[PDB]
This record gives sequence, C-alpha cells and structure tokens, in this order.
Amino acid sequence: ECPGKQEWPELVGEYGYKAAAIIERENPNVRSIVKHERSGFTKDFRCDRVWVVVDSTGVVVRTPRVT
Amino acid sequence: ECPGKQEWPELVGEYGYKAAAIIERENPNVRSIVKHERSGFTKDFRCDRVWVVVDSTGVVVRTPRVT
Amino acid sequence: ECPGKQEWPELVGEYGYKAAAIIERENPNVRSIVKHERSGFTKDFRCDRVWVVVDSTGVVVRTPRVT
Amino acid sequence: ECPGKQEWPELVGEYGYKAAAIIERENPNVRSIVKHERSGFTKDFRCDRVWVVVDSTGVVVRTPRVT
Amino acid sequence: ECPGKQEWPELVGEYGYKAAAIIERENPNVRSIVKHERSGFTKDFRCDRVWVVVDSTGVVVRTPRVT
Amino acid sequence: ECPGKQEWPELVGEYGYKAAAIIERENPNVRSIVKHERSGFTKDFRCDRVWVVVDSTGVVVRTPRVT
Amino acid sequence: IVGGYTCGANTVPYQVSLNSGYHFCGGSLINSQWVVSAAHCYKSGIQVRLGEDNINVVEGNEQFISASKSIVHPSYNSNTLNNDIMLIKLKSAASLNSRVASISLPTSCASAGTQCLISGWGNTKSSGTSYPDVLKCLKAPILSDSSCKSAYPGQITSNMFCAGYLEGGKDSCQGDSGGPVVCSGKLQGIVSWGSGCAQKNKPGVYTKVCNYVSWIKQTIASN
Amino acid sequence: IVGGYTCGANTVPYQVSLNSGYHFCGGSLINSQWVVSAAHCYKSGIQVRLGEDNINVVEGNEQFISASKSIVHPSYNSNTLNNDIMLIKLKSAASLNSRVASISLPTSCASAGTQCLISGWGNTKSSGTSYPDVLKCLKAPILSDSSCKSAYPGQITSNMFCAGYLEGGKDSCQGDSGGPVVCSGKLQGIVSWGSGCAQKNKPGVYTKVCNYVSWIKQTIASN
Amino acid sequence: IVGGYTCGANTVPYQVSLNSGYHFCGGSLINSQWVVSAAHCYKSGIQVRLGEDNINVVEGNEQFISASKSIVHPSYNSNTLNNDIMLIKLKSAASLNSRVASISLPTSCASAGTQCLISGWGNTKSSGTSYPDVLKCLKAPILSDSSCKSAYPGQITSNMFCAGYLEGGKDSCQGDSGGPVVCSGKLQGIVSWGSGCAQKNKPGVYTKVCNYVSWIKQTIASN
Amino acid sequence: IVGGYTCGANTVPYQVSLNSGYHFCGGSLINSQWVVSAAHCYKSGIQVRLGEDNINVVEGNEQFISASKSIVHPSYNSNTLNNDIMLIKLKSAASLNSRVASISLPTSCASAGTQCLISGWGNTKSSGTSYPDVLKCLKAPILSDSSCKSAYPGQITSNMFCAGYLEGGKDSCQGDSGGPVVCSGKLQGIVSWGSGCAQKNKPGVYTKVCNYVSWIKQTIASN
Amino acid sequence: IVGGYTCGANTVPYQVSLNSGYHFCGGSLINSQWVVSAAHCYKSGIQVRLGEDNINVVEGNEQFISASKSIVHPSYNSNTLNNDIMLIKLKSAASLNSRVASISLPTSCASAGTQCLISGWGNTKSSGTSYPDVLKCLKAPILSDSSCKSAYPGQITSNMFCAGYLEGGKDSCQGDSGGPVVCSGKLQGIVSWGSGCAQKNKPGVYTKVCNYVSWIKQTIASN
Amino acid sequence: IVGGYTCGANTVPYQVSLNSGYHFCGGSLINSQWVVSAAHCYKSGIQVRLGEDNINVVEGNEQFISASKSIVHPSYNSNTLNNDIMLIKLKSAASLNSRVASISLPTSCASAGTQCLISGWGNTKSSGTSYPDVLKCLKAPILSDSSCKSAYPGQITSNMFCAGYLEGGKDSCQGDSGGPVVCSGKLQGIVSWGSGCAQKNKPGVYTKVCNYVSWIKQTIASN
Ligand SMILES: [Ca+2]
Ligand SMILES: [Ca+2]
Ligand SMILES: [Ca+2]
Ligand SMILES: [Ca+2]
Repeated sequence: ECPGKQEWPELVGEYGYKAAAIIERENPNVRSIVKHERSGFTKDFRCDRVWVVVDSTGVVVRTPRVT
Repeated sequence: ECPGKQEWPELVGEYGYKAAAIIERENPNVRSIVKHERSGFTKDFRCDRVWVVVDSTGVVVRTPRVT
Repeated sequence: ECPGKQEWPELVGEYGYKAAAIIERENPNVRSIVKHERSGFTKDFRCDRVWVVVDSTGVVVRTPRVT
Repeated sequence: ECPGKQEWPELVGEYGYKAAAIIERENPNVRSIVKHERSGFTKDFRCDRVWVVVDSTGVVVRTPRVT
Repeated sequence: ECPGKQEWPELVGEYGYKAAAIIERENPNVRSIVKHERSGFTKDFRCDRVWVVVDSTGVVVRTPRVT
Repeated sequence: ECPGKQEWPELVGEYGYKAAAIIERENPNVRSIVKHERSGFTKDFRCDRVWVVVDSTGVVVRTPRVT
Repeated sequence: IVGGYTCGANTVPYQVSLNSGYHFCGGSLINSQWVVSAAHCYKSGIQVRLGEDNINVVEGNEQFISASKSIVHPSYNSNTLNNDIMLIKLKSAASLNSRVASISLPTSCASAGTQCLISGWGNTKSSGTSYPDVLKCLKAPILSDSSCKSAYPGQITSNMFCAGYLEGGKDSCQGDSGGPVVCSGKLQGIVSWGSGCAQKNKPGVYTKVCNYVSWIKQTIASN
Repeated sequence: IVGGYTCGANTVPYQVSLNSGYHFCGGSLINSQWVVSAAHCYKSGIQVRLGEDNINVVEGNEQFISASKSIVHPSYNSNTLNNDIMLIKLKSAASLNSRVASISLPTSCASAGTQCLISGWGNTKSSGTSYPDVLKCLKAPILSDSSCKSAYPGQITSNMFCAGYLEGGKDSCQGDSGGPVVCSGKLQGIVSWGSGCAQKNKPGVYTKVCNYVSWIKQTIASN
Repeated sequence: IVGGYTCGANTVPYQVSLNSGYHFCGGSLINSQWVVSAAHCYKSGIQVRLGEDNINVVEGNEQFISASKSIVHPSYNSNTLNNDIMLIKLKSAASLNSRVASISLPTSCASAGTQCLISGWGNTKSSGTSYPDVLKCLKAPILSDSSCKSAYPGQITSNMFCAGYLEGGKDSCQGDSGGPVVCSGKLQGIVSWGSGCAQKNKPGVYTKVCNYVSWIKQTIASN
Repeated sequence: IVGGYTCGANTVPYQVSLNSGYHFCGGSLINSQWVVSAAHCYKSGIQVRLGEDNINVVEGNEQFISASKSIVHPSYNSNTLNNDIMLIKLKSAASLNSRVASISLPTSCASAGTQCLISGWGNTKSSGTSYPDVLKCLKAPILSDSSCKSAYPGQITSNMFCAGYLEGGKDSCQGDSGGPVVCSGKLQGIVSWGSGCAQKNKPGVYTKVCNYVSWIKQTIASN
Repeated sequence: IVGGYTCGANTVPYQVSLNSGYHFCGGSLINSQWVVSAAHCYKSGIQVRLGEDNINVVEGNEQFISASKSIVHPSYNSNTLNNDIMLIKLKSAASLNSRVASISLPTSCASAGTQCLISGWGNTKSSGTSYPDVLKCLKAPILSDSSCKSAYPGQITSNMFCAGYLEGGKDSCQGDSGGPVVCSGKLQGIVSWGSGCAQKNKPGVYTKVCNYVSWIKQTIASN
Repeated sequence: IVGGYTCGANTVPYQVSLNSGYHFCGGSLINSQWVVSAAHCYKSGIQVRLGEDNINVVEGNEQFISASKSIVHPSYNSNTLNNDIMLIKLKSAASLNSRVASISLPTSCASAGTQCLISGWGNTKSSGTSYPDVLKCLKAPILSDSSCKSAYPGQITSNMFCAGYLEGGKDSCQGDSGGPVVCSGKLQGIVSWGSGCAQKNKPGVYTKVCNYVSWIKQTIASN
C-alpha cells in the first residue's frame, strides 16, 4: 500500500486548490494536482500524487484518491 | 544530501515522543528514535533516521537532526 | 488483513540477517527485526513487522511471521 | 466475509457441472448453480451460492465467484 | 489419388541414391528421400514425396512408395 | 544468374516459417529451409534453395539469400 | 452500483439495508413500519438497518429493527421473476427524522426518458468484485418497452421496465436488489434482475411499483 | 489471550480496542474522555473503539471515537520497557451505559496470589497464529517478585509485575498490549511484554498501575 | 491408424481433415475458429474439412472452411521434431452442433496407463498401403518415459510422450499427423512421428499438449 | 484493465512490471535485454519484473532485474504527450522461457478495426479504485482517426491512436501505462493516456509503435 | 572525525566508502575482493568505493564495485552491539596499486597506550553537523579496560576496546562506522559506537578485531 | 573461398568444376576418368568442367566432359553428413596436360598443424555474397580433433576433420563443396560443411579422404 491517508471524500463540493492545500497538509507524501475532467489523464500509478479533478467551475466533482 | 527537512531546533524543550510525532509528520522519509543522552550511539549515517535525544526527565535537550 | 506475504517458513534454518534481507526484499511493507528468543517481546500487533527470532547460534529457530 | 473458498479461477475452461461438483466439494456452505451467460441473473447477494456461468457449449467462461 | 507412378518394387535391392534418381526420373512430381530403417518418420501424407528406406549397408530394403 | 527474386532483407525480424512461405510465394523456383544458426550448413550452391536462418527464439537474424 | 458515484452521508434517507449477518439486499421505506423490497430477497429473520451510509462502520444514528412479518406478492413467479415485490413489516416503528425518512408511492407510471436515481450497496464492477463501504448512487433514464423487449426478447412482462443505458458501463448489480428506483421524488421501480452487470444492450430490469400501489395499501391495512 | 475462554458479549465493558485500519493494541477506559494503554502502542491517528465484542462485524452498540491527544509517560524507556504507560484523550466523550463503562483506579497494590481478570483480542496460540473474532478473557494469579525476577533475571523494575502461570499454557499474547489486568474490581495492571506466549517459566509481564494513579490524575487535570 | 476399428460417423466430432486437393494431415477443433495440428503439416492454402466420415463421398453436413492464418510454434525444430505444434485460424467461424464440436484443452498431464483415443484417416497397414474411406479409431495406453526413452534412445524430449503397445500391431500411421489423442475427455496428445508403423518396440510418438495450453491460449488472443 | 478478463497465469509472457517498491507502470519485453514503455513512467532506479501473474505472491517463475539504463525519446513532450515512448536496458539479460519471452516489433501499422489484446495491472473500475492481484486483459478494435480526433479534439498526434469502445465500459486504466497493445502477433501500441477510464466517447490513447522501429533498433545498437 | 586532520589524497589506501546513494559507513580492504566493516552498517545492495578522498568530486583513480555477498557475524547482538563485525565480498576483484591497497590482519592484540590511526568521512563537530570534503584522520591511544568500563559501566564486552582521550575533543563520529583503526601497521579495531562525539569521559568504543581473525579467515574460504 | 588469394590461371590443375547450367559444386581429379567430390553435391546429369580459371569466360584450354556415372558412398548419412564422399565417372577420358592434371591419393593421414591448400569458386564474404570469376585458394593448418570436437560438440565423426582457424576470417564457403584439401602434394580432405563462413570458433569441416582410398580404389575397378 501507500503511506498516509488515501482518500478525501469530504472535500467533494469544495474548491480545487483549497482541497489541494488541505490534502497536502494531511498527507506529507503527495503532490496534489488540480485538473479539469475534460482534460487528458496519464495512466500511470503514483503513491505521491493526488488528482483534484474539477469542472468548469473549479469545484471538486470527484473523490480525490491517491493514484 | 538527504531529502526533506533536516533540523528541528524549535522542538528543543518539548517531550520526546511528541517531538518524534511532529518530526515524522514533517519528514515522511525518517524514523524518529527517542534516545537518552547517556545512552550508547552507533556512529553510522542514516538519512532515514532522526535521533530525538532526551535526558532524565524525557525532555528534548538536543536539536533533532537527520543523522 | 495485512498486505503482502505473511509467513516465511522457508527461512527456518537460515542465518537471521540474510533471512531478514529476504523478508524485506519480498515484503516491502515490513521492517524485519532479528531478536533472540531469550529476550522479551512486546505484545502489540503490527502489519509492518516481522520478528526474525534466532537463538545463541544465530539461526532462525521460529517461523518469521508478520506480527 | 463469507465462509470458505471464495473464488475458483482455476475452474475456468472446465465443463459446468464438473465445476459445480468440485465447488460444492471444496466449500460445503454453497450451492453451485450452472447457468448460461445470456440468461437472467437476480441481483441479490448470497454467501451460499456460486453461479457457474457457461456459454452455448457448457464450458465455464466466467470465474465462479461466491455472490 | 496421386499423379504418376506410385510404387517401385523393382528397386528393392539397389543402392538408395541411384534408386532415388530413377524415382525422380520416372515421376517428376516427387522428391525422393533416402532414409534409414533405424530413423524416425513423420506421419503426414505427401504425394510429392517418395521415402527410400535403407538399412545398415545403404541398400533398399523396402518398396519405395508415394506417401 | 538464378531465376526469380534473390534477396529478402524484408523478412529480417519475422518468424522463420512465415518468412519461408512468403519466400516460396514470391519465388516459385526455391525451396525455403528454416534452420538454426548454431547448426551446421553444407557448402554447395543452389538456385533452388533459400536458407531461412533463425535463432533460439525462431526469429530471422540473417538475410535469407538464394544460395 | 457499477459506474455510479458516492452519494454522501444520508442523501438517501429511505434506503435501508437487509441484513442476515451480512448485507444481502436493499430496501425502500414507505412508512415508519413498512419496507418495500424485491420478492426474491425473502429470508428467515431479516434484520432491517435504517439510516446508514457505511455498512462496515457504526455511524451513531442508525436503527437496527428486526422483521416480524414478510409478505410476498401471491402472483410472484420464481422463474420469470414476474411480480417480484415484497413488503416487510418492522417489529417496532422507526424514528423518522433527517437521516431516516420514507418515500411517497407513485400516482402515475413515469415515461421513458425520465431521469431516475438508483441506489444501493451492490457490486461496483462489470467483471470481478468490489463491494463498497459507502452507499452508491446513480442517475439513469427510463427506457422504452421497445428497447426493453429488444434487449430481453419475450422476458419482459407488464410489471417490468428497463432502466440504465444501452451503451452499458452504468448499471445496478449484485447486492442492489430490493433497492429503490426514484423518479420525480416518488418511487417508480425496484432493482430486480438483468444479464450480468453493465453489459451492452442488456440494461437493468426493475419491478414496476405503480402496478402495486393498490396491493401495498391493501397489505398494510390487512396486516 | 492464549488458553482463555470466550468472555461473552460486553462482559468487559471497559475493554477498548485501539484501531488504525486494523486492531493493533488494547486499552481500558478510565472516564468519558480518557483511556489507559501501554506506551509502546503509540501511533499517529489512533481510533478508539468502545463497546466491542466482535471487532470484525459491526454489532450496533459500539462507539468509534478518534484520538485527539496521546501522552506517553515522560520516564518511559523503550529499551527496558520501564514506565510502559500511556493516556489517550478521546476527541469527544463516550456515552457511558451498560456496554460502555470505565474502571476505577487502584488505591493500593494487590498482593501475590490475587485472582485477576485479563482480557484482549490478542493471539490465541503459543506457536502459530489464530486471531479470534470475539474478545478473550483469562483468570490469573499475581506472582511474587521473587518468581518474577527469577523468571526474568535483572529485567524486572519496581514498576513491573508478573502474572499468569509458572507452568505456562495460559498467558497474554500479541494484540493484548494496553489491555486491562483488573483485580477486586480495579485496574491493577497493563498488558506489556514477555518472552513469547504461554511459555514455561516465562509468564506475562505487566505495568504496575498503582505507581501512576498520581500521574493519570495530574495529566487528565492538566490536559 | 493401423489395426484399429471403424469409429462410426461423427463419433469424433472434433476430428478435422486438412485438405489441399487430397487429405494430408488431421486436426482437432478447439474453438469455433481454431484448429490444433502438427507443425510439420505446415502448408500454404489449407482447406479445413469439419464434420466428415467419408472423405471421398459428400455426405452432407460437411464444412469446408479455408485457412486464413497458420502459426507454427516459434521453437519448432524440423530435425528433432521438438515443439511439433501448429495453430490454424479459420476464415470464418464454424457452425457448432451434433456432428461438429470442439474439444477442451487439458488442465494437467495424464499418467502412464491412461487409455487414450487416437483418431485418423491415415494408412491402415504395417507394410504396404491401403488408405480408408471412413475415419478409423484406436484406443492405446500412455507409456512411461522409461519405455519411451528405451524405445527411442536420445530422441524423446520433455515435449513428447509415447502411446500404443511395445508389441506393435496397433499404431497411428501416415496421414494421421495433427490428429487428436484424447484422454479422460480432454486432448492431451498430437500424432507426431515414429519409426515405421505398428512396429515392435517402436510405438507412436505424440506431442505433449499440456505444455502448450499457455501458448495456445496466448496465440488465439493475440491473433 | 477496466472491464476485462483474467488472462490466466502467463498468458502474456512478454508483459513486464516496472517496480520501485510498488508496481507503478507496465512494459513490454522486445529482446532479452530491452523493455519498451511510456516515457511518462520515467523514474530513477527502476526494477523490471518479468514472468509475474500475481504481483502480491511469489509463485516461483519470476525474474527481478534492475534497470541499468533508461532512455526517453528526444522529442518526448510532457505536455501534449507526443512521442510517449521509452526504452529500458536490463542490467543483465533475462532467461527466456515459456513464462518469459519477448515480442516482435511491427512491420507495418495496423488497420482500424483490428482486434488487439491490451494487458496490465491497472485499475479495474469506471469510478473509484480497486486493484487486482492478477494480470488483466481486454480485446479492443483500433478506431478511425476521425473518431479519435472527434473524441479528443486537437490533442491527437500522428503518433497516437485510440483503441477501445466509444460506448465506454471497457478501457485501460491507471497502472496500465507502458503496457503492451498487441495486434496480429506484433506490438502495435503503448498504453499512454486518456480522460478517466471506460468513459463514453473517450476511449484509450496509445503510442503508435510503427513509427519508432528505427529509433528502437538504433537505440539498442547505439546504447 | 571530530578534531582530526586532513590526511591527504590516498594516504589511507585501504579506507573504503560504503555507498547507497550517499556515504553511510566506512570500511577496510583486506584483500582483492573483501571488505571488513561494522555489522550495524548492514544494507541491501551496497556499493563499495575504493581509492577516494573527495567523495563529492570524481577525481578519477576511483573504483565503484557492487557488493555481491555480505555476512554479519552470527553472534552479532543488535542491543549490546557485541560482535559488531561484517564482511563484504566484491562482485569482482579490485585493481591493487598505489592508491588502492589492502591491509594486514593482526597476529596479536595491541596494548593500552598503543597509538592508533582512526580514519573516516564522518561528522567533525562535537555539537552540530559539518560533513567533510576530504577523508579525515586522527591518532588516538588505546585505553585500559579499567578506564573503558569506568567510562561505560557494564556495556563493554571482551570484543570491545576504547580508544581516544578521556578529555574528549578528538573522536570518531557519525559516518565513521566500519572505519579502520590501525596500530603498528595492522588493523586492530573497527569504528563502532560511543556516547555522543568527543564527549568527556565517554570516548570511542571499537570492535576488537584480533578476536575475529579465525572467523574472517573461515568466511573468505567458506564463501 | 572467404579471405583467400587469387590462385592464378590453372595453378590448381586438379580442381574441377561441377556444372548444370551454373557452378554448384567443386571437385578433384584422380585419374583420366574419375573425379572425387562431396556426396551432398549429387545431381542428375552433371557436366564436369576441367582446366578452368574464369568460369564465366571461355579461355580455350578447358574441357567440358559430361558425367556418365555417379556413385555416392553407401554409408553416406544425409543428416549427420558422415561419409560425405562421391565418385564421378566421366563419359570420356580427358587430355591430361599442363592445365589438366590429377592429384595423388593419400597413403597416410596428416597430423594437426600441417599446412594444407584449399581451393574453389565459393562465396568470398562472411556476410553478404560476392562470387568470384577467378579460382580462389587458401592455406590452412589442420586443427586437432580436440579443438574440432570443441567447435562442434558430438558432431565430428571418425571420418571428419576441421581446418582453417579458430580465429575465423579465413575459411571455405558455399560453392566450395567437393573441393580439394591437399597436403604435402596429396588430397587429404574434401570441402564438406561448417557453421556459416569464416565465423569464430566454427572453422571448416572436411571429409577425411584417407579413410576411403580402398573404396575409391575399389569403385573405379568395379565400375
Ligand atoms: Ca465492530
Ligand atoms: Ca464426407
Ligand atoms: Ca573522488
Ligand atoms: Ca571458362
């Protein structure tokens, strides 16, 4: 498994970068990246990465999971 | 060099295991080890180790460094 | 359950430290510890620990288990 | 969790009823049911049921799981 | 059926390669192969093949047939 | 010269027995022979022969030539 | 639910879980004493769990109420799965609040195209298994009887309807049976059966609740 | 516990379970907000589980409360395990009732021979491993410090006492640490360490609570 | 087959005949699109004939499907006949029924003494030639690799096994290659080579199919 | 793979797993010393793992070889993901056997509609996360670049091709990167990127290997 | 070394650096393919560096050879630090010359007062950190067992001796472990442990090599 | 010959060229009516060409005599190439002179280290093809049967000897078969086979003529 907290479901409905901040201060291992779901995503697996997927409003519309 | 934060001078004066906790929270690469100062110490070098040196009362009387 | 391999019956008869190396090489989630069975063992349970128990010879005389 | 063996990946490629026999043989808490894949399946969850899904030729084309 | 001459009973008692030459000279559809009784044979069927089976001395000890 | 095609640099990297079929398909006058390179080769010259040389993996690693 | 999303804590206050040591079926709450589920979910001594988001963790505001009575529709066919509907009376009444609430029975059959909410704790994978801790939801339109009968030739009755997508990907799965299918704030369907999960041209089959409002009203008053 | 009996559901209402994805240590509730455990059960982000019998199945009468503060004894020595005692403050108070209760602090040290109750979800085998679903218990006499220092030459402090049997066969094991050792209705010991489990001439070694009542009373008033 | 019996029409529904004007090799149907045969039977422009008993008389219910792709095992050795296995894809899927069925690949190797069914349209004489109109069958036990290595000194790989009788009289012959060898309902062998037909001390050599399920399984997917 | 099937043990012998403690990316063996993957999987100190089915269990037929050299294509664009391809040299050669083999680099590009085998240890759910112990596989036709550009407007290069279904439901996911995309026996594609997994109108995007045979052949000769 | 001097380039040719990304321990070369170090320096995948001075600047004249085999002394005790000795075989033999030479093993033990050379790349401050550019040396006398056990009461075995000054100021420090301690031409000690660096009354505790010539001579032949 | 020199016009007057529309094999003249060659050069209707230098240019001093008889050694094994020797009887005798002469048979085998001459019109490159117009020659020592069996494990019979260099670079090649290998003015070997041309550790293999003088002497007397 990966170290630290793995998912942040409670941050759904929040703004992307705020979510990124909180996520990063909770898990000292991951680099949080706010990205749009319309965009393209690489298919690798990283324990040091948390995608904060947002829409055209900048709100988190999916659970930020360590992948 | 070693990755992450290296020294914790602001923890000199607190208790061993709380300091250990904070150290591990701030640097996910190290394993904090609470040690007495009159105890024995190996002379190797580890980037994955932060000695938290305490005394008779269990208070940090030595700046925790990555060694 | 606990992640990775859990039981190393294969390493009985081996020297403690080589067996420990094999253990950490196979299960990345655990820190292997060589200890003599004449000493004392704590009674906590850890999914991140494999006690490599040896005797006065230094040979593993107990199946290295994840506890 | 459900009691006994949960999955039978090795039985993929066998004839349905042989697989059924083996399944009930290894887990005495389940009732193996041989069915065709284009037939209907109820969406309940049972720990005493192992669907043996086959196709037109009566060969297991799907891993018999306990659901 | 196969085209051309099928069996060469008259070539029993001759040396393998002269017999092979005659076989090819009479049936332009076949590739004569000199092999030993001792040896192993594939069990396929070819109209374009005439095995010339010989023994210890290299003499034809079996009627060459188009198989 | 020899009739038909003489060079097949195209089939380097292909599996030997497909390259052979291609070779006979293009040059009607040759008998393609798949053979490993660690094996021993006769030293005659034939316009009816194209050695399809492969290795342990059965891949062509010599340019199939009419020799 | 395959291809669904995380609902959030108690966004579906009428979703209840049927328990037999483990979670085996879903259910809908119609009043403080009765639960509407699928007939093929009938067991011995069912335990009803109300107001729960995580089934593997104690929330704090849950209600574990035993079943004292379970009634299957008399015309329930075990093979064609026709009339797959069952009512469950609770031994004691449930404390109705925010986390725990009922849902209104329909007064009209919804039309094809109406966006519905399908909820449950079922399998979340078209192939293989993945059983969640948190309740899963899904949005899914009602499909025409044309399409529904094209999918399952001669297997669709008057008491059934198909929902989901012909394309696949999103569907209800194993462990969602008895679960609610809600349209316009009212219960339109019940998670019944199908062919596998999230399969192409084989959407979800659901029990038509609007054909049982009378029988539901009659059963509650009689029992 | 190795060689113990099935307690029964909630016969030890003060037994708490330290959780962090999995059960790793045990503990004893002392009041609505505080739990006594062993210092070597220290972790970052402990979730205390109260009112538990089967830690693998959610039963209904249980409280999962996060830790907000964790305090190790200042003189705790990870080397010699001397002063192996820790206080954990719960993020919020727990609902004390029939199944969730606390235990009273000792006012004097118990004598050798006093039958004490030891509880926990630890390993249930001397050699090999077999972890139980249900909380395990055991009755054990307090042994003399003569026998205790004979069993462990120069390793026993005046903050330690041995319990179990010189015979062996029955003892506390891995997963019982932080666990209660109650005598005459009062918490006298804490499951700390030993040399294996239920081995001959090497019984259980437990933390002497009657030396820390002052510490726990100060710490809860200051923190 | 030399010294066998008359099978009867389509008692071996998986037996197929490789055609290119005449019948030159046999084959086994494994699925609706693939036929396992011998590697040394490799030719260009192969027409597969399924569901046939009399290869010289059109009975009806026969399928003549051309080969679209033919893949020899990469490590096939033309001198030692090691890895003598070839897969043939059909230009289109074959209609599966009573007279045309496939056969299951083994999940294990068999034992010495296991009675196996060998089928083919090959020669039926020890010496001389007389090719049948009707498919012929034979039942022969598997021999130990002791007898197999004693019979064929230094010519038996671990990819080969012997079947038949050390007596002789009964054996597969010319025109049977690629033919099925079935034990306990599963295809375990392929008619490969041998010294003469029905010869004393020199039985039939067959390719060990159990060592190729992986490749056979991989080939079908990749192609 | 999302919506795939269990391949079985070593059905894909050329599938390799890139390791750094955990499996982070996939790869394909091209010869006994070299492995092709995606350039975005570039790490420092990779351990290549060959002959593995269960990546959580040591089955016995496994090779763990460190990477000695790693080379990214000079024109790799981290933003537009153009030329997402990387070669890796094994510190020492690997023992080629039935469990471990390499795969042929293509002669020409494959056509739209060609059924291809995609394999990997990536995520297996449309929404949420669940990772398999066993290697997963999926068949998928190559799609028209009209559809590929319609799916991803102005993001598809002449070095990218889409595969899967615009129906969705079945697609490669996170953890499959660098994984083989095999067509007609040859490595045609490299699992690169996409928008989520198994999403409608947005299939998988893969590196076109038929454009890099020269550089691949050159890199192994030059390095 | 705290309070030492700059040795000069390769004035200590047998001094080797243990590297695993960074320099973590010192060592001594005993022959063409073996290095003596301390047991508590045990890592997996060590790289030995011979003929070095500036470990941060490649000067040429260096050898970086992977560790093939590594053997800890069987009776090594991680708590009392007794038998702190480890041998390391090099994958290939090292080129012996001016800057890279081995060192002799003792035929006898040195006495108290024997001036010895301690060398290493460890810390150079009593309090704080400052790691050197260049190999640092120090000449310190051997102290009697009286002063050694007066310094460390009940911590000194027969396999340990103290070297340095009771005044402090000059001592081996963190990063010097495994480092050579040579006397009258021959390696008498190994840098092991202590209490701080250059601390008054608590000098350096080093492994007594003269008790290990047999094991060292046995291991190089047995391995 | 690969890596040879230009002989010059008819400096080897016993070298004959086997023709059949093109040059395919070489040979040696033993008397007015008989020619020795390799058995694997057998063809139907060979035309022997004597007194040749440039085979592509009619020079004037040549003799084109048809073969009337061709006799392969009865023990010639096509697979192991053992006894690769053949005699050819010309239709009519040839005019022996300055440019057409025969070579003498051996009376005793030569030993290892003896310098021999090897001539022919074979390929002149290790890789690629470049066939000469003018006859090519080469001087090569006889290699010991130890080296010969090392180069070809279990492939060298009592009737075979290796020649050339273990280095490689210079060796006979395709188009030299039947060609003379003369030592001390007598025909010692016949160009038979090898593994490629001028390859390392795989020199030329030649038929041992000294074992067939009886057979050659008898064959011309009986035919
Ligand atoms: Ca519980
Ligand atoms: Ca017929
Ligand atoms: Ca340097
Ligand atoms: Ca001429």
